[PDB]
Amino acid sequence: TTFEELNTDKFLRRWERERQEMLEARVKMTNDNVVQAMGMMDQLLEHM
Amino acid sequence: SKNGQHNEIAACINDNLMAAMMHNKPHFVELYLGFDAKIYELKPSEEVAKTNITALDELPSFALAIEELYKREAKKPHSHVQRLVSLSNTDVLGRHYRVRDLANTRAYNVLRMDQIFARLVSKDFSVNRDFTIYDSKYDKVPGIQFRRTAQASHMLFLWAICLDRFRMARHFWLIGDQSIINALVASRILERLSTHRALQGPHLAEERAKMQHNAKKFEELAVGVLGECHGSDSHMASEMLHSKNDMFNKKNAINIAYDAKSLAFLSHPATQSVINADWYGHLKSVTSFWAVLFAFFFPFFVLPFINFSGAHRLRRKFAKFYSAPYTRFISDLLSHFVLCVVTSYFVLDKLEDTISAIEWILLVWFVALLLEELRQMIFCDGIAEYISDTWNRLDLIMITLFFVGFFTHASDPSNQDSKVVSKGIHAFLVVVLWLRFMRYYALSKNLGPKLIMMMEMMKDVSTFVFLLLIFLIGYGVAAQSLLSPDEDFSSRTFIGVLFRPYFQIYGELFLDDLNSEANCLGDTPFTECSRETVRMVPFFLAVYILGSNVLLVNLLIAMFNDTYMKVQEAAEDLWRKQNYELCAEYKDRPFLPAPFILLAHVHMLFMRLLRLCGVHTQEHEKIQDDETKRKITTFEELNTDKFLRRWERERQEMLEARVKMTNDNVVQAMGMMDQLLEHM
Amino acid sequence: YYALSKNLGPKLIMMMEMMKDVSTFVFLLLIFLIGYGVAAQSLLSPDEDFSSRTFIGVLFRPYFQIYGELFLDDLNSEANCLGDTPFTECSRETVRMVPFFLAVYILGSNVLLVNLLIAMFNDTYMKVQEAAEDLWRKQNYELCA
Amino acid sequence: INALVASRILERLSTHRALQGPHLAEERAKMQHNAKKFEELAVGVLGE
Ligand SMILES: CC(C)CCC[C@@H](C)[C@H]1CC[C@H]2[C@@H]3CC=C4C[C@@H](O)CC[C@]4(C)[C@H]3CC[C@]12C
Ligand SMILES: CC(C)CCC[C@@H](C)[C@H]1CC[C@H]2[C@@H]3CC=C4C[C@@H](O)CC[C@]4(C)[C@H]3CC[C@]12C
Ligand SMILES: CC(C)CCC[C@@H](C)[C@H]1CC[C@H]2[C@@H]3CC=C4C[C@@H](O)CC[C@]4(C)[C@H]3CC[C@]12C
Ligand SMILES: CC(C)CCC[C@@H](C)[C@H]1CC[C@H]2[C@@H]3CC=C4C[C@@H](O)CC[C@]4(C)[C@H]3CC[C@]12C
Ligand SMILES: CC(C)CCC[C@@H](C)[C@H]1CC[C@H]2[C@@H]3CC=C4C[C@@H](O)CC[C@]4(C)[C@H]3CC[C@]12C
Ligand SMILES: [Mg+2]
Ligand SMILES: [Mg+2]
Repeated sequence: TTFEELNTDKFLRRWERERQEMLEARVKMTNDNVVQAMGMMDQLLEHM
Repeated sequence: SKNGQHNEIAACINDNLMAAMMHNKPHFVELYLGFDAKIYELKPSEEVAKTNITALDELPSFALAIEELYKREAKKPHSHVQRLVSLSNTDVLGRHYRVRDLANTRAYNVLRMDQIFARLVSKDFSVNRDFTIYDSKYDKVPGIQFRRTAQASHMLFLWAICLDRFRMARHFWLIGDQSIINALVASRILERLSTHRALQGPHLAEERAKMQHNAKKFEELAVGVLGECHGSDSHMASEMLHSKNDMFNKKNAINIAYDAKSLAFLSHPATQSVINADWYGHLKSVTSFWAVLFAFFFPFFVLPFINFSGAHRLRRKFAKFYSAPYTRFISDLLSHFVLCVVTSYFVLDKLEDTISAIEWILLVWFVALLLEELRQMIFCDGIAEYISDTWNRLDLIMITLFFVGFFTHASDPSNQDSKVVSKGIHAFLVVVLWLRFMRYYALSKNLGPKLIMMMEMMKDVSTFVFLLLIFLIGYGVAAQSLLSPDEDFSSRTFIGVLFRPYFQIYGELFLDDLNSEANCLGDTPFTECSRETVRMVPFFLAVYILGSNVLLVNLLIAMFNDTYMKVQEAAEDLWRKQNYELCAEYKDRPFLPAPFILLAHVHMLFMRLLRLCGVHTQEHEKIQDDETKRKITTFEELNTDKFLRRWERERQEMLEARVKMTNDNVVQAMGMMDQLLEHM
Repeated sequence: YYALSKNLGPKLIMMMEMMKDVSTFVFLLLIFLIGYGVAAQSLLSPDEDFSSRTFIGVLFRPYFQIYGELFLDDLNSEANCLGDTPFTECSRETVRMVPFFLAVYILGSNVLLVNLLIAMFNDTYMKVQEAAEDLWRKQNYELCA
Repeated sequence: INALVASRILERLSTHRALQGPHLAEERAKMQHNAKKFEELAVGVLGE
């Protein structure tokens, strides 16, 4: 039971890591990050 | 807008919007719509001369502006609009078969285009125009502004669907109302427009394809809004699908969709739920095909059949069970099956010296079918709709064959020759009867799509028949001349050219028979013959079966394989369309089987003579209230808005859109970065 | 006992799947077979009482003509057509329509229905072909169990 | 074991007797899809 729970946790961590290396997820992550980058850029220009 | 210059926006918005429509810039048409662009306030560039027609003068200004667009588009070389107007063969007011100065200067008026599109959809689609709502006296009324937009949008919508501009069409579709019905109408106009008669040419091919593409997009729209309806309130969505619409002559939406040949709309769960609920009637959907048949054979063991919906309960239960279309289909199947078995027995068994009892039973049965066919002809939408069905063609041919054969036997029953000729005609009757029995295979998810595939492969055979005749006639004339030379032409020569050559393509070789006919006397088949020319028959044949059995038959197998992949992918859609056609056909079918449908026929005729005529007391009228109609329209607009918001959200999650958005955003990020470094 | 093999095993599962495809074919062919058989049997032997031989006659040739075996010499003998050309000098003019009915029938049977079944077989093979390994591993367990 | 049980319930649920109708077709497909996902889970942990 302990071995099975540990391997369940290992699979899901590995599954999440594998799913983050997909093209769709990386493009989605890149898009949201650039939007957040311009928010930080707006904050910078205000400070200037 | 922020600086209070809204009046200047409103003064120039109509011409600017007009210019945007002329120069094919959809993004600019949306931009303008919302900043007070009133589609009904358009003005023509030139002034139209009076034409002494009360219909043409009663038009609004926005009405001459849709014409000017058609004239500008039409004056360009090889424009399909001018060819369609010319091939329509109508006058200036849109009246059929009535085609001067009035016919050429105002050939592209909105009323004439409305009539052409109305004839393009179906035989019963009429869009009622009411231009009077554009008067200043109809201004204190609350909701008119919506009506004026919707009507105006509709006219522009029809123009934008015609020139195949999907984006402007979709926009004007969004401005107006009856979104689902308008999308189906748009799909129908693009599909009919894609073939018609003017666009038939090879060079217009890519162009017609575009139309079909556009067609697909619009039904996709029609499905989509509906889907939201199915995921917002299923029963109210069902009420919308059962709702009688004013443009078509009180046809519901599923019938409109079937007439528009929209397979995607018909395959939708909401549409299928309405068709399935109508199909099973007041019978639980989970009732066996076996259970209903057994209950048909055993009506007093049917009390425990399935949850449904003294005297007024047993009687009510019998009237609901025998009023269901599924039960009527099962009764018609069994009845037609007995007709096939009994008629097959009748043709196989010997005819008597007088009209036998089984012959009289079949005579009564086919009159009853003839009366049923006459009933179907009177109670339909049209003669063209009836004759379109392949099963109606098969039933008319089978009734016609039986009566020719019977009268042939009945003219002289004590005659051997009459019996032989009559049985010869009745052979064709039994073949067409068993072919007509395949109609009841359509309920099954395996057997149904296969009939459609069979009619498609019948089209492939005809192509094969055209290709084979070359080999068959050429080899047959050549081979028949080589086998039997110096013989006068007769009917036997014609039978000889066609018989063996055709049957040699199925692997049956007549080489022993051809050896006997060649008069070649030897253990080796073609050596010791009287004439040396007959030794070339095995060679001609050698080429021929290489051409026929190996090349043409296998080429047909390849055509069949393509045809199967084609009807295989849309087997589900075609089965769902057949599902509707079964449901529609059995709603009006009297329940009693075919021999016993004479009692039902005389009962309906007696009822018809009594009611809705002299000394009548029975009349039914079921008209929907205005409240439920306004509920369906508001619900439909809300679900249209929900679909488009969901559609935009889904389209922004696509890979192409996200990559495009990411690219433009990074470019803007460097612009902001340039501004930063300058500040530093 | 073929199920242990990686080639022979998945093929039995495919055979039971194509047995299901035949049953569909049987339902589609009966229409042509019974219709042509009743029509052809009536044209060949008219004015004869119904018996078990009539029933054997409707089913025998029509079924065996779908495999390319033509009974044209036998049908010529049964039609009582006395001539070098097979159907000209017959006693009755109705029997000259047998070669035509047959002409439609084998076009329907040997060219259209059999090849349609071949297409169904091709789909069935692609279907059990992709999961041939999975089905073999399930048979592996069933042998083991 | 729960993932296998989930796969079994979705596959049996996908046909059963109530969902037999033509209009529930897309719906049952979804079930099968879900079924596939859960056995994928059952395989995955096992793989670890
Ligand atoms: C639409 C299809 C199914 C119907 C075809 C019409 C059939 C039933 C008709 C058309 C021509 C007819 C033939 C015309 C003449 C003769 C010669 C006579 O001595 C025997 C019957 C025979 C051979 C007829 C049999 C029936 C016949 C073949
Ligand atoms: C290109 C291919 C499909 C050609 C079509 C073949 C058809 C037209 C040919 C092939 C075999 C032919 C039949 C062969 C023999 C006979 C017997 C004769 O007493 C009457 C005509 C009849 C019944 C012929 C009618 C026409 C026929 C059916
Ligand atoms: C270009 C294609 C058609 C190839 C041509 C080959 C033809 C012309 C050949 C192939 C087989 C040949 C036949 C074979 C044998 C004999 C027997 C001989 O005693 C007379 C000629 C005759 C009857 C030949 C005639 C020509 C023939 C038919
Ligand atoms: C590899 C394959 C395609 C070989 C080609 C087969 C050809 C060359 C063979 C097959 C059958 C043969 C024919 C069989 C019988 C005869 C009758 C004889 O009196 C003259 C030759 C003739 C007419 C032969 C000519 C050659 C022939 C047509
Ligand atoms: C629509 C389809 C079925 C085509 C119809 C073609 C049928 C009706 C034709 C094709 C071949 C024809 C037969 C060919 C030759 C003869 C011989 C003649 O002395 C009597 C009629 C008879 C026996 C014909 C009857 C009609 C016939 C069977
Ligand atoms: Mg709307
Ligand atoms: Mg009919």
